[PDB]
Amino acid sequence: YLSQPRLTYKTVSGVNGPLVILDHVKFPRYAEIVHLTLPDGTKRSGQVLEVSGSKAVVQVFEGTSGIDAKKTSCEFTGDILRTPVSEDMLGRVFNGSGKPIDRGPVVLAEDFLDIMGQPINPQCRIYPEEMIQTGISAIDGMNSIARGQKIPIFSAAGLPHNEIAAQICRQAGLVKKENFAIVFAAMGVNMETARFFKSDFEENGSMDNVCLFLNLANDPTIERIITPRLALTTAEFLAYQCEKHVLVILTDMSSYAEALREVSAAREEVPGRRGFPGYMYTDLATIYERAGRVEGRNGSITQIPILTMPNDDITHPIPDLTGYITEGQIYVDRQLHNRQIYPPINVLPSLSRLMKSAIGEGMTRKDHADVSNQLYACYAIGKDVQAMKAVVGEEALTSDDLLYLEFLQKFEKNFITQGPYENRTVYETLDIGWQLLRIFPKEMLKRIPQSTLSEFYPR
Amino acid sequence: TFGYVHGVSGPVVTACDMAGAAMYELVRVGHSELVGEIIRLEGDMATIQVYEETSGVSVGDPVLRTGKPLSVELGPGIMGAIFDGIQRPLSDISSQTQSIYIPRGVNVSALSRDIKWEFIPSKNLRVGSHITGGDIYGIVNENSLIKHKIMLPPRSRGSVTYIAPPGNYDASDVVLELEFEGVKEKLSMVQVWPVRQVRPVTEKLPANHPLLTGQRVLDALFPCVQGGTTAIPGAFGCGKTVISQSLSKYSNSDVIIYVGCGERGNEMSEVLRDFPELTMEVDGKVESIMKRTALVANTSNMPVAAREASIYTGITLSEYFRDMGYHVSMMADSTSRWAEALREISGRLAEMPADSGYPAYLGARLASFYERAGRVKCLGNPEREGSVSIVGAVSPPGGDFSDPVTSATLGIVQVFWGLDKKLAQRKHFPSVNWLISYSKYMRALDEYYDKHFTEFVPLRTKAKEILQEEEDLAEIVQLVGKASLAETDKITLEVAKLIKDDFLQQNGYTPYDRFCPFYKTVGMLSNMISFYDMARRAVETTAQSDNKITWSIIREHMGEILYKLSSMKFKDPVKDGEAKIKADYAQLLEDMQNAFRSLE
Amino acid sequence: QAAMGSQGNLSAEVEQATRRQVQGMQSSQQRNRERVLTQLLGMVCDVRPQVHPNYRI
Repeated sequence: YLSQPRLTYKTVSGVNGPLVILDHVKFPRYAEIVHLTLPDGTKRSGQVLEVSGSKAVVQVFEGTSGIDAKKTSCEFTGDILRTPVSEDMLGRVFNGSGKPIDRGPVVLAEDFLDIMGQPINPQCRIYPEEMIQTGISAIDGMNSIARGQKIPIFSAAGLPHNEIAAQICRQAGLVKKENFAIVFAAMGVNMETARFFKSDFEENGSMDNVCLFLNLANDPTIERIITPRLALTTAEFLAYQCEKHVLVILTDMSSYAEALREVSAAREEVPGRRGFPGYMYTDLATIYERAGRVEGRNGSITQIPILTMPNDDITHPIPDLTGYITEGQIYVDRQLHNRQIYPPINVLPSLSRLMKSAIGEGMTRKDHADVSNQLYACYAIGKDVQAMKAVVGEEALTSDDLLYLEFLQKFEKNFITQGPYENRTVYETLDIGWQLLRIFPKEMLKRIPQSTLSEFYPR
Repeated sequence: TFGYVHGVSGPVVTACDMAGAAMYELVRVGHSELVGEIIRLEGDMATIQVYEETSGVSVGDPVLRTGKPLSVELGPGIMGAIFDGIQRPLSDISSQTQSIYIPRGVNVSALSRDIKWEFIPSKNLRVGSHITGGDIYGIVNENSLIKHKIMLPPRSRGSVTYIAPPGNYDASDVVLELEFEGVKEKLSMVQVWPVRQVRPVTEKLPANHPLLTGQRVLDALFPCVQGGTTAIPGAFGCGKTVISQSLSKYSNSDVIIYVGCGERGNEMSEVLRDFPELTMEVDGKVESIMKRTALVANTSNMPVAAREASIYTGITLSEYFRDMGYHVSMMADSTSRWAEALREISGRLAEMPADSGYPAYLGARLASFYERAGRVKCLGNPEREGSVSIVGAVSPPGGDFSDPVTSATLGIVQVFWGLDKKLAQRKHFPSVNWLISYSKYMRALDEYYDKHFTEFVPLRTKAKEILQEEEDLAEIVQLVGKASLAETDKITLEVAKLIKDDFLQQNGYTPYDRFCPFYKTVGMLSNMISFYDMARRAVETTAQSDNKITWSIIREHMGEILYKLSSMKFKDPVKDGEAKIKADYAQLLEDMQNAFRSLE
Repeated sequence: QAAMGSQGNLSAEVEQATRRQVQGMQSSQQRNRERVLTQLLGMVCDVRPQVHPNYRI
């Protein structure tokens, strides 16, 4: 606590777009939170971005319209933005500023954390082990998410990245061969989609384990920047202090990146590559890397950042800088979507670098690794045979080629195509895999050891 | 020694009343003592770049000026510790706080001052004797492997006025006192050296002694030399673990330094978890690798100054032991991660970008990095010698070689151990591409090889010729099926396979193949090439008419010889001594020549 | 009709559990209500004036 009376200033040097420049401010802090009172009694929030002597420069969260240089007062809190956190806030819905928008009370805090936090000391970081099943076969039997990795979903604009994200929140959980929570943050979301998330989470009973942050497209752009920090700040409290596993989903990081560029312009910084700040790399790492396991504690944080690829070009700095510091990718395609496949996830370009540790005896099932590798080869071959068929015709194909075409057609129809309300656990996903693999005789399943085939292949 | 904060514009803090400050000096800003550096100066004001978050810094906060620029603290206790890129012990921060986070403004001394080290003077020095820079005046006994030699700091000299007696001293005591021109300097066991400065040596020598790694491939065909510089691609599927473990476990170097630059959190954990579990036989005892290793850990979310400085912190630690007469092998986990950190700082400073957005001086910084490696004659009267090798990895976005960072690196390093992912998918390890990889030290090592082994050089020449021809024949085989093909080409194809299978391929998870001594590597290749020549002669000298030798005849006739050649890799050096393995290889050579002799 | 009833009666059961939880909170906070209030009044009554730490004169 400070127990120091706050100072309120009526001295304003000028106002320039989103910024208000104050004067005669006593020992101002950088990143200090202040509150403005306009002549009409309207209150606004803001944050100090520059303090050059007594000339404090504050960015106003809301619009600066209506602010004068004679009557507007600025109340200083004497501190920076610290988020009230508790276990009870799980099951609540908040806006970007951390305020409730679910008609519930303000959070009754157990502590206050600096939302910027600190990096996790690498000496106490534990390599990812067990798996967190998502319920979506395309990313459980092919590229599973290890309990501690960070694997993004890259999508083009217009693809159902928000519907999949909502499905993961409803279905995700532990393998279960009470301590699992999901923190969901949507940045720059439009009103129709924001309603979708809120209503879909409430109706299906999942809300008890979801902490939802909604930053709407028409909300202040600076609030969009702290939104993912508040989500992770909660995740760190829940995960590391309350000994539980937290799945954090950061939706539309591309909208975050645009908000970050806006803040950079407010500081009159010269834009870097493709208009983005030269520090975009470390800023994404600052958010992304606040995850993983820690020594001596049973909690964990995983992340599934979701990013829209501008112009569907994976080379763009946003997916490029993200992927360069994440472990593999899910990758949602367009061809599968136009073919009316849901989920439209393309297994050939996807990768989960930690899958080798996520799956196996004692974590999922003995045959997990073998089924995945054989299915991947079979799908890749089926696509190759399909390309051949288009040139040589059906009569030019042999029996083995026909089996690969049968697999290809049934793989997409049975294994990848799921529906938004069918929850397929890791064991059902593997059983579906075997149903497709039993299309082939044993001798064609070259990537599955004979011991595995004898145990699982028949029946 | 204090100034005051005048203002904050983000990560940049302007100080006032800071007239007595040098550029690239160090400051501790605010009541949390935030680490930063002074870049621009004007009047009695200074512009400070703060590495950590500046939230909460007030106008009027104190700024503590530290006279030394970014420097590495060097002394006993350096071994076995894991450091941040700016030399902050992570194993002490996590253990003195009971936290999982690195505290903001954390201030833990690089070397603990609560350890009473066993120090033995040289026993050759006396009060009144003359000592110069680089001289060794006593040794600290750290562990069973590495003796930590205490040197007089460079750029210091004079007459010795006090020598501490043998005993237990910590890093805060006074061990040696010397007076130069009436000025008395009190030295402890710890010296400080600016990280951007190159530690002086008496002379820089040519690198002639091989780096004796345990792999048959990446040695016989693509040698590295102590003091040399190489590059290794770093891709998920390349199998880089094989080189890291083989180099750190069994190398003939004395000290291993592993440098992270700014990798994924989980990747840093994998290195930190694997390394402590690695062991090697030394004097017949199994010792932990961490007793002769030092590691610098930096994740992608570490302060950019540390990620950029990490690479120079590592090599400064490397040179420190180089000056002791040790052979040091440093691996930079990803120099692409470093280059990214460097570009970020240039961006923050609003410098004009050059090639692909990188700073104009990218090449100059890389060139001066690698130039610091090499075999040297050390400073100090002990007339000792040592070396630093660099085996830094490159991982450009997209896997392309057009990125200035990989292109510049390849124009600097003399050896490239190009790895591939296709080989890993085929389960062929180590995953060496062969056609892309090269070594430019082959000439430098010709003196060593001629002196000690003689036949090695023509063997490696023939081996590369066979492998290249196998590739050259690929189009002929594809269009022919080995039907309309010369018998001499069939020898090349099938023998090249033998080489690829039972020589260049090595299985490090087997106890007999963990490490292949060079004498075994050259033994294996000698017999395979001798077979090649005998098979070529058997066909060529009989290929005229009437009664000719073909590969089908050779293969069927002496199949036991081809088997014995394949079996050669199973000669376990731990149980079968040098004389026994050579004796068995000699027997195969004789049996082999006689097998062909029976055909003529 | 049975489905609407059964967990519908459980809606009263939802209400039944809710009332019990509120009563619990009311009982718990009473046990030391005066102690928490007393400490708060002490903290506000003790002013502890201080000059800003960056004052330099």
